[PDB]
Amino acid sequence: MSFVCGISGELTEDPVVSQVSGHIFDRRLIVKFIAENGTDPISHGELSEDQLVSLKSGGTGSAPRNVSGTSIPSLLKMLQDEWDTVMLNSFSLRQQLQI
Amino acid sequence: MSFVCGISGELTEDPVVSQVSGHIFDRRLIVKFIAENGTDPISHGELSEDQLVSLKSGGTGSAPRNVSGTSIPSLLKMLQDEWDTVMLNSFSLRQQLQIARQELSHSLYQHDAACRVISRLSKELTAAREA
Amino acid sequence: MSFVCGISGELTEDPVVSQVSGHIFDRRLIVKFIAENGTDPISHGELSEDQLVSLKSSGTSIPSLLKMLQDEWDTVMLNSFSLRQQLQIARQELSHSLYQHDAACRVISRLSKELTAAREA
Amino acid sequence: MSMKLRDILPAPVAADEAASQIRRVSKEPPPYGK
Amino acid sequence: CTSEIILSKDKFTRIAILPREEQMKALNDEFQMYRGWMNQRAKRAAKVEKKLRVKLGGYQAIHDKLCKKYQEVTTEIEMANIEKKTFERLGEHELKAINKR
Amino acid sequence: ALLNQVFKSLKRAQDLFYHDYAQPPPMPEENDSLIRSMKRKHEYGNVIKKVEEMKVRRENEMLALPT
Amino acid sequence: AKAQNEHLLMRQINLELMDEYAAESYLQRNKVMEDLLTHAEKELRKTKEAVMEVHANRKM
Amino acid sequence: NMQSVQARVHRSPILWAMYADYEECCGTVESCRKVYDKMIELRVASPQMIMNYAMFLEENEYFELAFQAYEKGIALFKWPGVFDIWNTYLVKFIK
Amino acid sequence: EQAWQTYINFELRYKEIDRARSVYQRFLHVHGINVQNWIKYAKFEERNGYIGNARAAYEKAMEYFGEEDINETVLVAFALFEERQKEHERARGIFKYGLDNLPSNRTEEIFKHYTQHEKKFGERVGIEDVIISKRKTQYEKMVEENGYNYDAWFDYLRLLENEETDREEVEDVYERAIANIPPHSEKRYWRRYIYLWINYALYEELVAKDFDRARQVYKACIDIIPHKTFTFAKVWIMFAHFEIRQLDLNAARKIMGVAIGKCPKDKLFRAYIDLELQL
Ligand SMILES: O=P(O)(O)O[C@H]1[C@H](OP(=O)(O)O)[C@@H](OP(=O)(O)O)[C@H](OP(=O)(O)O)[C@@H](OP(=O)(O)O)[C@H]1OP(=O)(O)O
Repeated sequence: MSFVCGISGELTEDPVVSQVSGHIFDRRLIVKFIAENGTDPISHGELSEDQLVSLKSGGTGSAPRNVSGTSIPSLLKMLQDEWDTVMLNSFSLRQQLQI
Repeated sequence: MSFVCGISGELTEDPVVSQVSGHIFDRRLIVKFIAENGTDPISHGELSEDQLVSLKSGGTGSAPRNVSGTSIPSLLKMLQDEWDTVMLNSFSLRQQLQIARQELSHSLYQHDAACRVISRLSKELTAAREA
Repeated sequence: MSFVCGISGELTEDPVVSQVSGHIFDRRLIVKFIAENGTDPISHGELSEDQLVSLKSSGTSIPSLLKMLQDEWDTVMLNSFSLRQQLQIARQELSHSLYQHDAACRVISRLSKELTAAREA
Repeated sequence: MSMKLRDILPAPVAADEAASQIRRVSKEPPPYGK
Repeated sequence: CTSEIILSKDKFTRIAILPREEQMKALNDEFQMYRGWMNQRAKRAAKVEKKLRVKLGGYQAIHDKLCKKYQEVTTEIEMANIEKKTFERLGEHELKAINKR
Repeated sequence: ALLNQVFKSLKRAQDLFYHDYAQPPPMPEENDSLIRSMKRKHEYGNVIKKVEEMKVRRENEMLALPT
Repeated sequence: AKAQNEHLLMRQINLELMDEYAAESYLQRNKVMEDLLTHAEKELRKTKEAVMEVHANRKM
Repeated sequence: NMQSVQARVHRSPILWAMYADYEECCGTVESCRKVYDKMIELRVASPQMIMNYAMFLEENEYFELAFQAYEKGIALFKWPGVFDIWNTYLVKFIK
Repeated sequence: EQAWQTYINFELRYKEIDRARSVYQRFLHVHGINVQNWIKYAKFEERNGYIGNARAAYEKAMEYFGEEDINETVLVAFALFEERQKEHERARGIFKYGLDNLPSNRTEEIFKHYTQHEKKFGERVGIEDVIISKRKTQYEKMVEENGYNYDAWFDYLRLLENEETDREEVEDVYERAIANIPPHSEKRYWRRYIYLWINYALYEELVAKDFDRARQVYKACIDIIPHKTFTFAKVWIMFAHFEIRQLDLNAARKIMGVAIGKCPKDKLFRAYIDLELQL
């Protein structure tokens, strides 16, 4: 059963749902959110780590490789180029929030 | 809606989760299932109307789904799968090297086989002449 | 505490022990070993995923961590290559040793037959 | 219900075409205006 | 021994006993041997890669087109959902204006 | 010390296999296959959906499902 | 040079496996991607109608 | 198109009997068996041809193959025609 | 049923055969609880020459009926189809697979086809295996009907001894046979039953060569005969001579001594006297 995390927008191998919202999350991400803010990330209700229901069906399988991803150094090249886009996207958001 | 019911095999418009469940159910499915069965379709836990919670999407802040296929998690995942494979390969190579290296160390008779040949031939060289 | 996996020889974040041997493994490697070989990697006894017992348990810079992955990956692959190179050398030494043994058996056979002639001259 | 007879026994002889088997005019008006 | 034994002068030799220039020749040819094995593999890898690039490029071009379409559609949905909520809130303010006028 | 006997034994073994020295070290068939089998399990596990697509071609245009 | 020989060897194994399964899994990926797009276009059509209804309710 | 003259022609009991006789003469055993076994598969063989086939294998002393030649003949025909095969099969086995 | 068969036959007269195939597939959905519809469908595919469909039809029929309630008339039909193809390795496999899950009751059909199958191709090892194992289960049917059928036990024990069956199985079969003590307690009925013990002592002495266990066979035998009503002098004689083969005259004399003491009988006196004369 294919699922995606509401926090990151990526696939998740371990989907989980808060009792105080309908939205679904990757477990390690939402726990860190709860650990800082103690609240539902979308409904802003009070939330605790025991108010989670585990969507323990079969998680999303791996994406296929790109043809350039068939080698370990080219995966490291691909990982570096991926990271630069993620960093600059995060930088674009804080610029956009100021604007 | 893109969630497919684990029982009916068709796409939901009313997804429901309960604390003893794990596969998704429709609201219009589970309530009749509670009435006839009273029983979880998959785990056979007891079902009650307070357990069911319904899923929603499109709330404020919800991140856009990454569709580009590449991602940092998936690359770190497959790099981890490479590492697991290479260590299990290296382990079976290291095991085979240990076995081969072990028996060739035990098989080092060459110097002692040679002394037996010397002992045998020096006997032969006397046996060849006492006749 | 630092725990070392018997398969990888490296630290693990999730140490696991197998009751069939008492050796410590990374949970993910041993499950993949079981899922491929079905055996204990050290004792060769039958092993299954339910038999594992769990043991108890900052960043620097992203280009720096990526360069650690590069240098570390080259080290792991250097290990994998040198194992294959050393394995063939072990097989070449072994086949030579068996050839020395079998040739020595031919010599000892030959000489022991020739030594019968002195009893019938 | 998954394997037994289909997967145990061996294979038969061929992947051929019987083994592949898988269930094996008017006028038109001229156009508007013209 | 695996560090010490390298061929020279058409024989296997102890690396430490050779003249320095003979060590350079031995290590150079040892280097060129491994780079030969790399080149033999790399040309084969490039050959299979080139086949995969043209074999899979059509599936990739379809996925690339769908990504551009999907980004356009979801950004349109984003703006439309914004517009729904303001016009709904504006519709409430206009309803109060009706009563005032 | 063992080093002398090791050296002489290795040197003779290398010399006997001298014509093979230019060949790269092999990958054993057991080791090559266990890499591929792990890759088929953990990476290409989506082949489960390949046989479901093959199943769909059997369920469409063919016989009855169990009762 | 020893390390690169293994990276190329693992590349060969990956490419040979990729040659068996990429053509299907890419087709499988594209099918899911088409499902996402048609679901998103279904949402786009639904919300465009909802936006036009608010204009009609206001105009009415 | 399956023109009936050639399409029938391999149902050739006169000709299969002539072919089998030449394989006894010149074939050696293993080719001769294939010819008779094909003649069974076609259902061209008479009960006389099953008994001839068994007597060939018996005269070669492949006695066990003779018994199955009878057995396969018994699968081919039905009563009364099997009766001579059973008579020969059961007495030959019994001895 | 007859409505679908008439519609199928209608399309066959046109030679529409793929449309006729559509009718069968719908026919099996409604009716397919009945095996014969599947076998007739597979025969329809076979005779047209679609044989890939015919394999699929049988294999789906087995999957349809399941793993446990094996509809084995399908399984035999599937086996014999593959036999007709010359798939014969498959045909053994189907028969052999059936024998396991079917083992007592339904195998009676399997074995008659399976033994015909092997009668060609089995010839050295396959014929004798299936016929003996057929015979073995066939004698066990006779024993389930009547454990008092001594002639079925003797014929069964003959088969297992010629098999050179493992000793513990032959002991279990002798001890099952022996427990069927005649209900009449008059010697006219025991005359066949008593050799069911003597054969056991001969097997233990000659084949198992466990002389200390052949003592127990005779003691168990003599503890079962109703001596104060009649005796088998054969038993007392054979038990006496057995201990002489163990060189134990003291045991042999005790056996013959209690023989005369319990039931003084002419055959005992003659045997005891002839023994002491030889001694
Ligand atoms: O009682 P006896 O006059 O000594 O006769 C015995 C005895 O016959 P009974 O049935 O009358 O006892 C034996 O029979 P069993 O007690 O052993 O059953 C019998 O043995 P068979 O039944 O095996 O014939 C034997 O005959 P044989 O010695 O030929 O075995 C025969 O002895 P006679 O020949 O002296 O009558």
